[PDB]
Amino acid sequence: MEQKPGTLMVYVVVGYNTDNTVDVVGGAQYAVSPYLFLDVGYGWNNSSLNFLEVGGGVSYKVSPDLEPYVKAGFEYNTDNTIKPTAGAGALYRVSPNLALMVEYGWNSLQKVAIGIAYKV
Repeated sequence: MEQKPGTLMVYVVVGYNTDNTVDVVGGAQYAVSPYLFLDVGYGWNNSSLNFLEVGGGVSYKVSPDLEPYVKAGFEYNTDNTIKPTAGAGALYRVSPNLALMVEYGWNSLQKVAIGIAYKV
């Protein structure tokens, strides 16, 4: 199955990086086509480092319960640094309004992030 183009979802996730830092990221994923989506988000890392994240990827629905996705983008850090990031995750629908979000991502720095995705 496909995405519904125009679907807007606000998400909030907590990510645990391999360097023993922790991110909290709030943002949105907007499906622009049946399989592509844009991703924007503002994140905070517990090493005192805010970043603006912009990117996107591919996503489809295996079932009404599972929606895998792969994504890549860039994190515009508050150290005036720009770093590339990619992710691989899925959304597990738990209500018509809500979904559980899990994502494995890499930046030689890897992270696991869990959170929720609210469909607006």
